[PDB]
Parts: sequence; C-alpha cells; structure tokens
Amino acid sequence: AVVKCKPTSPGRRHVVKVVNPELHKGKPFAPLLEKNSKSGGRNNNGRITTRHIGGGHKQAYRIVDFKRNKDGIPAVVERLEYDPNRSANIALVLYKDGERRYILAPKGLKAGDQIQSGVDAAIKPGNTLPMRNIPVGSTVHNVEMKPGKGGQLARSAGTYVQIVARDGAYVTLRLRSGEMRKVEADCRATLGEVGNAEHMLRVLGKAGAARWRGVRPTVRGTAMNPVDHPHGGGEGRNFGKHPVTPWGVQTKGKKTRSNKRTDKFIVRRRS
Amino acid sequence: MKRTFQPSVLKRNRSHGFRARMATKNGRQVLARRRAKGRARLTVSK
RNA sequence: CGGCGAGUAGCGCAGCUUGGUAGCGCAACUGGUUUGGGACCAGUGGGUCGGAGGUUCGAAUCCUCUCUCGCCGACCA
RNA sequence: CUUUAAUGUUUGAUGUUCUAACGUUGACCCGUAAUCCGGGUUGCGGACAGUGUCUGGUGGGUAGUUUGACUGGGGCGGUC
RNA sequence: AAUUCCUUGUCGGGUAAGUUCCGACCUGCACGAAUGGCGUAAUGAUGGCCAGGCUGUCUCCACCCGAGACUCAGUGAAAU
RNA sequence: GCUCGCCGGAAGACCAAGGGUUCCUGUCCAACGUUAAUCGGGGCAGGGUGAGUCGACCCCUAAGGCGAGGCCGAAAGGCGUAGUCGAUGGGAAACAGGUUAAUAUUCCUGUACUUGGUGUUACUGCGAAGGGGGGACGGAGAAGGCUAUGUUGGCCGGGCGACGGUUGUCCCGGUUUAAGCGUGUAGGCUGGUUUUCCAGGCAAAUCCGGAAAAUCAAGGCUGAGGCGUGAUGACGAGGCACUACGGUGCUGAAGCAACAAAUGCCCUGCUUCCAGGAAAAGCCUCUAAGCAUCAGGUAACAUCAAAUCGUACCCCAAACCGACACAGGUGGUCAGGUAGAGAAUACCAAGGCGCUUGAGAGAACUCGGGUGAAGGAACUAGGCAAAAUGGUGCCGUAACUUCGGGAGAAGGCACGCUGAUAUGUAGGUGAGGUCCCUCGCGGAUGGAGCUGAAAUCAGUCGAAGAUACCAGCUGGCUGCAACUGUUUAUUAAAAACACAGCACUGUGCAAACACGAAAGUGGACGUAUACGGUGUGACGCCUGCCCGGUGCCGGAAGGUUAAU
RNA sequence: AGGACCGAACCGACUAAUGUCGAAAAAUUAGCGGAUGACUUGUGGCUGGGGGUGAAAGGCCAAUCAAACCGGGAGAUAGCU
RNA sequence: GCUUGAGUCUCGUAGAGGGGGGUAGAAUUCCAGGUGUAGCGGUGAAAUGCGUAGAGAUCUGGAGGAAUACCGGUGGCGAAGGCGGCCCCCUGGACGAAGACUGACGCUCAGGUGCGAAAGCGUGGGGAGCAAACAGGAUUAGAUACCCUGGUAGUCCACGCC
Repeated sequence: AVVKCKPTSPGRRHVVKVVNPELHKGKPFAPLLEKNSKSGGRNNNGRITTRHIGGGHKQAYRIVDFKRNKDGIPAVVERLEYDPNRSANIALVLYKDGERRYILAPKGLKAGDQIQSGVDAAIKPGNTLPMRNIPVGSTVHNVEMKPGKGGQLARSAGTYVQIVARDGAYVTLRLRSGEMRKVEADCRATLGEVGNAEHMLRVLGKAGAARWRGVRPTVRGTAMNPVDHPHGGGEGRNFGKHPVTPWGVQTKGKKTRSNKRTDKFIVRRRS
Repeated sequence: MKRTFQPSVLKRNRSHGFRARMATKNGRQVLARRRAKGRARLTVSK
C-alpha cells in the first residue's frame, strides 16, 4: 500500500514505504540470477571515478529480457517480483511451450494475463510491438533505439513516452524530460506506463535508509578547504565565487550536451 | 595502542617476495641494485 | 593629535578642468481662480561664499594655518 | 559612375538526393568450448561526424615567478 | 542578539548584593529570505543562569590507615 | 612440606596470527636477571615433533592479480577475452582409555569409518569442454522440544570426632563412558503417479520446464534428543602386595531416577518486514561424437594403497608487536557452585600465582583512601572534584506536544527471618495400572513422586532489612543545533561535518561528468518516478525588492577579427 | 517495529588527579557516550606523491604532512651568523 | 379491524441531476517555412512593450489548453452549494395513469454523522487565455488605484484538508 508510517520515534517520524501487498514475499526465480560484484566508485584502474557513492546492502542482479524477440508465442504472467535494482519492479512471465522469463511490469498487469510481443499482436497493457504497426498518438514505453538493440527509452517506474506523429519511415517521440526526438519507424516498444508507478514519493526518512541503498555522504564545497574543491576555504561560510564542479566547469548554467553524433535526431529540444 | 609493525609472513611474501619482485620491470631493477652491492639479504624469501 | 569632503541666502545644491557674470529648486511673503484655506496658475524680498589673509589684472575659485560638522584607521607583540 | 537584363566564363555561399572511403557500445553466422577482437554479410547514419597540423577565443584546471626603499621597530600617509 | 564596540544602554524581575541571566523598548555604529528569517516536541559527554539536595570545595583545618620520602645492606643511572 | 594470601568471562585451559629451541634431563654461575642465586625464558652437552581420519598440500571459486593471440602505447608500458592462479568460504573420513622426564584424535589395547586401484563372478547401454537439479545462503523475532552441565535424593566405600551435643532427619568422597551401527521420534516442506504430447534450456535429450486425461490420498526427503549394541571391556573411592621415597603391579563396589537448564542443538527450520540477501566444482540424472561379443559404468565380494610437510613451547604474555624478564595493544572456541535478571558484581572449585629488591623507623611534604563537631558553595574562571540519590512490585505522574512522547516528570509505599493459608497451595514436569490400541520412542485418563513462586495475616529481631559489592542527583528558563551519528589518529567533541527533506541546474545514451597521451572501465549490465554537480539543511509559519556589474543561457543587424 | 530505552563484552575517549628524564616516544586508576546499528572486529585484495583517500580538521598515507620516504642530481645555492 | 395518512410493487414520460472513459468544432497565445514592408497594440490623449536582427497581416503544417457561441426561453432538474457539446457506462429523484397491497409503519428532531460555490492549504500532475503579487508608462497636488503593455501565485485533473 501507499502507507503512512505511524511515527513512534525519531527516524520513523518521516518514513513512508510505497509497498505492494501483492509483490511476492518469497524468492527470486534462480535460473535468471547472475551475481554482481560491487564496484563502488572505482574502475579497473582503482581510483574513484564517481564520487558520492559507495557500498551498502548486498544485491543479486536479475537478468531482465529487454529485446523481447519471441514475436508470436503467448505469455502467461506468473507473478510479480521485486528485483531491487532499478525502481521498476519485475514480473516473471512464462510462455506457451517452455522458457520462463522476467519482463518489466507495465502497471496494468496483475498476474495471469496473456501478453504477446510481435508485429501481429493486440493493443493492451504489456504487448510490445514495432512502431511501424502502432496506433499513433498513444502512450508507450521501453522504446528501443535501433531495430534490434533492445531498449533504452522510458523504462523507469511509472514513466512513459507518447508517440506524437509519423514521419513516414520515421517516428517522433515525446520524451518525459522536455526534449523530444526522431527515430526511424522500425523500433519496438510496449504500450502504457511501467509498474511501481507510485515510487515517486518513496521518502527514505533517515540517514539509515540511504546508506544501505548505496548513496554515500557528500560534503558541501564551501565546507572544504580550498585545496580540495574550488569553493573551499573561507573564514566563516563565505562563498564569494561562481558555482563550479570539482574539476572546473561551472554548474547551474552552461549546457554541456555536445555529442553532435545525435544532433540529427532531436526534433525539438527542451526550452 | 596498536603498534605499527603488525606482522604477517604471507603479506611479507606476496609483496616483498621473490616472485613479487621477479615479475615486473622495476623489481628486477631492485635485485640488480642489490647484487651489485652483493649482500646475502636480497629479498625476503624466508 | 591624522586622511578625504566640503561649506553658494531659512533649507539643500550646479558655478570648481583651464581664476573673468553670484544663478537654481522648495520656505517667509503677496497676488490670480473660488464663497473661504490648500493646491494649481505666477511673481517680490533673501548672499557678496564661517573667518583673517596675503597673491593680484578683479578671488567662492589659487594656496596655507585655524572655528565646526562629516567621514576614513587608530593596527602586531 | 548610379541603376538593371541577358550572355560568356571563373570562384564562393546554401540545400535536397545518393553511395563508395570513414563511423557502427545494431543484429546475425564463423575463427572459438569466448557479452575481448578480428573477419564477412545486412540495417542505419554519411562526406557531416571524428582526428592531424595551422589558428583566434576561452583557460587559476594546472606550472613558473613577481609583489620597492629611507622610515627615530613595522604598517599607514608622505618623499623618491 | 552567538551580531549593537561605544554602554554596567535604560526600565521590570530574581539579591541585602547582579558587566552574566530571563522579558521587552528601538538609538539595528554594522539583523533580515535558501552566505536563509522566525518558531520548534524530543535529543545533546553542549553553551550560560537559578532553586532544592548534598557534601571538607571554603571559614579552618584536625586527625588517621597504606604506597614513597628518611635509615641500613645490595645495585646503581640522567639532564648540565 | 605446613600455614596464610590473589585472580576465578581470569592472571584458569585449548588453538590461529607471530616467534623459531625458549620444551625435558645432568651440569656451569665469569656476562645476562634494576642485588644475591646452590636459580632461570642465561651458557655448555645430550635429548624431544610418529597421522589415510586435525591442518597444509590437493578438486573449485570470490575481491583481485599476471595475462597467448590482441586494441592501444615514442621506449618502457597501460587495459583485456581465452585461460591459469588466489580462503578469512564450499569438497572424503575417528572416537574412548592408557601412556612419556618431555609430544597425541599420530603410538600400543578395543570398536571402525572414507575415496580411490586391480580383478573372480553377476548384470549390463555407457560416455562431455554439453543441459538440468542441488549445493545456495539475509536481517530481526519469539516460542516448542531437547542435550551440555548442574542440583537433591537412593545406592555404594570410609567414617562417628584432639572443648559442649552428633548411631541418625548424621559427616565426607565417587556415582564416567564416544564415533559408528540397528529402530527412526518431537519436528518441516512437499500431492505422488501412469499414459500421451511440447515452436523452451545455442543442436540433441528416456532429464528437466510446460500443457493435458487417468488416480488415491499416500509414498518420500531432511531430522536435535531418546532407547538398546559399543561395554560379562575400560574407567572407578580406596585398601593391599612392595618399599628404588619417585612411588611400582594385580584387584577394585555402586554406576541409579527425578528436579532444573541455556547464548549450544533441531534451526541451511519456521512467522514477518524491506533495505531483497556469493559463484563454481564433489555427488546426482539425461544426450552428442564413438564403441557398439570387445570396451566402458552399476552392484556383491576378495584383496592392495592413502606420496609430502606442519605438530616440540608460549600463544589476554617474561617467548608476537611496543629500543627492554615493559601497568600498553591481538582475534576465535569450552564455561563450575551459592545469592544474582545475567558473560555486572561479591566469595570460592578444578587450576594456575604471590607482579625476581629486601629489612627498619613511622619527620615534613607528595600520591591513593576513610570518617569528620557546627555551618552549608561563603571557595572558584565555574559545584571541577568529591558527596549524595541509586533496587523489583504497586500506586501517583506538569508546561508543552508532531499526540509518539514527555516520564524511570516530580513524589511516596512494603522489603529481613520462623510458623500459619498448605505435614510446602497455584503453577511446572509427570512412571505404573486402566482403555481404544494404524504393536508404537503410540493416544486419552489418572495422578504417585520431585521442584517451587507469589501473596495475606500473626509474630519476632536489628539502631538501620535494595542492610555490603554492584547500583539514576533533581527540577525552573534561555542561546545553538532537528535528532543516533562523525572529526583534528597524539592539547580542539561542540555551535563544526553529514543527515532525511526542499531547490536550482546539467544529462535522450558511443549520456553529461570523471580516471587514463591512448585503449579504455566507472557512471550503469542503470536509461529522466534515474544519474552528475551546487546550494540550504527535520516538520511548522514563510521565500519581499534591484538583471546593474561579474558570469552563464538565447539572438546574428552592424562594427571588429586569426589562419590560408 | 525501533540509526528505541537503562545497561556488560566490545567500540570510543568528554571530565579531574597522577605521569609528565614516567610503568608508556598519549597510557593507568576511578566517574563518562554508543552498545542488532550510519555497528565493531578478523583475515586477503584495490588506490599513489601536485597524486591517493577523506559523514571534510588542510586531518591520514609506518613515532614526520599546507605536498611522505630512500637514492641520484648535489660539495644545490646562503650577500647571513 | 379501517382507509382517505404514509409507503410498496407494475407500463411508461420529459430533463444542463450525480460519478466515470473517450471524443468533436470554432478560436487565441507560441513552434516552423513562403508571399511581404513601416509601422502593430493601445485608451480619452500619450508613453512604456513589440518592429527594418524584418513584427502585425494572411496562407500552409503542428502544438497543447481551457471554455463548449447558436439551439437558451423568471425554461428543465437539485434538499442545498450548483448545475449548459456530443458520446457510451453506471445510477439517483420528481410526476401522471389505473389495478393488486402492508394497514398509521406518520410529523418533527437539540445530541450526532454526512453534503456544502468561491477563493485558502498539503502532495504529485499542468499550463493557453486570464489574473492577486509585482514592475515600468501615464494619470495625479500626491496614485501604494481606475487606464496601458507584459506576468506569478493560482484558474484546471486525480487525491486528502478546509
């Protein structure tokens, strides 16, 4: 449920746990389980690359099918699950004559439903289909980028991307960030929004809930001394500067998107 | 008040060892800087 | 005891680079308009630059020391 | 000369279409019992992108230094 | 006020006695909106203040156990 | 050798780390030991470490490391797939007694287990670098059943007393036994099974995953503790034979039940919650290429091995690390009795020790302590210290408040011990008989026996009954921080830092941003309900005004302008 | 249920005395905070000197830190005792 | 026991009654391009703001957004507050018509629970027009206003509060 935690003591005073009563309280379905070896901040050259981050409680990453290339075999959704990785919880779906597999729960599904991916399926919560054979003006998610990659677009909990128009052999997509883009019409996507759709107000409530999630404490730049971050130093909380990153680029400002190998495809950027 | 030389002879052999100093380039430099002086203590082998 | 800042009528200011004529806005006051104040529509009176100088072709102006009021620093062991 | 019409003929600007170098952290067999890579198909970008050299800009993210002297201690304000 | 030097600002209160302390005045030399304002239950090896308790902290020290000091034999350095 | 002291979740006993003869015997006392020394962890000499089963090696991985061909790199060298390494984890198996001057689960006595090899015989479809299953898991929290272990009694052996009484309700001592094997229980999960099929596991598949008719409600897996074989054997208080002062050798009774009882075991079991809880080999079944009488694998049995090294001693200390016979610092297991909620504390057991300078006198002064007449913070920078309350059960609990807290607000009430309730009740566990009896380690009933609160009265003693150890000072306001937390390891613990939250802003994926000449990885096997960065910092009441200047974010009219 | 409450082991180290050529190149003896959590510790890896890491003091990287250590440059140079 | 109270049951009839999904036209303010040039907008009159970096104007292609001209009539419903497109779903009340029927079950109701426009608030969506705030331009003796150019909270949806 969307429960409000009855505030006994400090540190239960602000917690709210957006929880499902029907997420299955048992186990991950083991044959889709590879482990993860934690690598907080440090690449294979050691040497902490990303700050701000660290360890926290152990995870066992779930192998999630994203391409959905079965294209013509019906699929019974067995149960939902909580793969702790993304935000968008996962539902184990077995197919007609065999293999059992995890897909993203698209918010409209309760377990037991039939779904089918392909170019020849219905228009329902949980069917994936390539955008040549799509209803225009819909609202979909899990969009691919190339016809065969598998998906990079709107797969975080609750979100969605609205197809707006057909550009002939191209399909333009209204992204939920403000920018919108143009991809060729032969990319594959699933109707509707993803599950865990009210994860947005998951308050943690306490230092404690963060540090076993993986976020690790970061100190303000005017706190530091000036040999450590350009804002550092100051006799009594004095900024006197213009807000830049650790390494120098001014933030709260300059739009550093300059990949240019992608500027062909943005129809209307974000104002 | 734990004191500094907190010993372990496996950590003294994975690091200061022979096979720790014969593999790379600048371990072999060390063994050549020692046997030019020519002393019986060239590594930590025991 | 010491820098920067000046004093132009009751009140507060341009005239001061590179000396040449004492103007200006709002008061006291008097009037037009209205039955009457105030306001608007306009004017009269109000100084020889705190003061003493020397200097000089004539000094508020050019400088120096004072009366007073601003302001800047008056720090280290 | 100001100002217009076409012609010959030479640059430069800008856009569409294209494939052939190049790009490909797209898929797919093979080397190979291998989410490395290389090789060949196929799809998509496409003369842009990336990089080389030259070049203005930006550049405390860094590096090298510089920040007078008499002075009734030094600083101040002078003086040079 | 943790900012207000100037000032013990001046009044109420607590004391027989109040530069700190609680409540306001406004004369903010120089509070005041995220270099965040005001308020805030709980919490704090926290910052002052007050009453009750309680005691050698004090008037004023008095005795008294035990380890050293001191004496003997053994051993026997160090700063300079 | 007697006597007295000290520790007893330790200064006791066993190990890893580490050290490397310090272990035992005979001798030596010149140096070493904060003195001596017939002494020692000091010197000389001899002597001491027995493994198929503990560990290591070994089969296999994790973080991670080298890293063939490679991509890259000015040389070096940086990164990485295949692979091959790396336990603080998974893979085979031993326990009881005795014994050495000194080692043990090693050797001798007894009972046996474990994985391989060969082959007589009986069978006969087996066989991966392949597939599947398992091994494969978290945190917390109770509660049920038991064992370690202890306690009381019975039995059994010896005793009855160096001053009063102690022939019995009396003192003291011992009442030990494993692995394995047979029977499977309290207890947990689970529907088995037969036929016919399947575009699933890169192919294949009599396996497994799925889909369908039949079929009755069972089979099975895991399983502390118990009960007998183990054991007419050993062990066993003690007394006797000998008497080398060490002691040597035979003999040796009882060996019971009940009350308790864990933090250990069933428990890799189960309820529940979000923060979603390691990978491969051993073992197990099923196929491919082959061989298909032969060869391989299964089962019974006989027989033969189990290479190597570590082990001595200390191991909360005089032996490791601290220049040292240093009040210091190091991690894991076992855990006794009486009061006790206990692993607090108090006093003791087994068991180790009396901290390698002793003997006097009893100045001032110093250090650690005890009480202190009357007074009570007068002292002082300040109640710093020191003092004092200090315990379970029952009541009685403010302003304020986020309604939880506050608050163990404050504040008082009874405590010992004997008898009576009752020759020790409630409650706990609970044999036989009896009865049905899926002939059982059953299930009801009955309750002997054995422990044992708590509670009420009388009465009695102290001056004081939580009597000692141990064991909350207390409220009235206010500044700052929301709060638990962290920091200057070694003069700074708070107002500093983080914090959940709020916001701005960047980021559309070969992401931005970073570490690297570069390859590359991190970010993220995540994809704008997410990521970076910045700022302020619970929730509550709120977020005024200036876009100048500095700087970003849009614009491309003009002026100006590098290279060529 | 709890970064819950009093409170041991353990982790830390606010208070006063001793020590301060000491028993110790920061500890002891009493009182003190946390004490199933943002927990402590055990072992084996990873990170590099204008670089590493940092719940951010310019603290920590072997008794040394506003740029560790050893060797080489190097008899650096010193107008100053 | 009664039926004229009140209430049931049976065919239907009219409607902006309520809640929920989607949907259609006109038209404004922007996004993009072509034709095209000194003015657009504005109220009394000006000046801010827009514009020769080519606006306004119109035409072509999209964007959401909110209101649903006309039908609209002191017209129909609701206890009230309030309700105006269409469409499908669910569903509430008023009333006529005659038969069968329970046979006073009625009226009111401090306590009480519930509903209740507008703004106002909390959390997450949203954004055209319009508009508190606010700014500048006039106006004015002053103008913290009426006017003008822009614009923020909000206006709107789900869901709690008020």
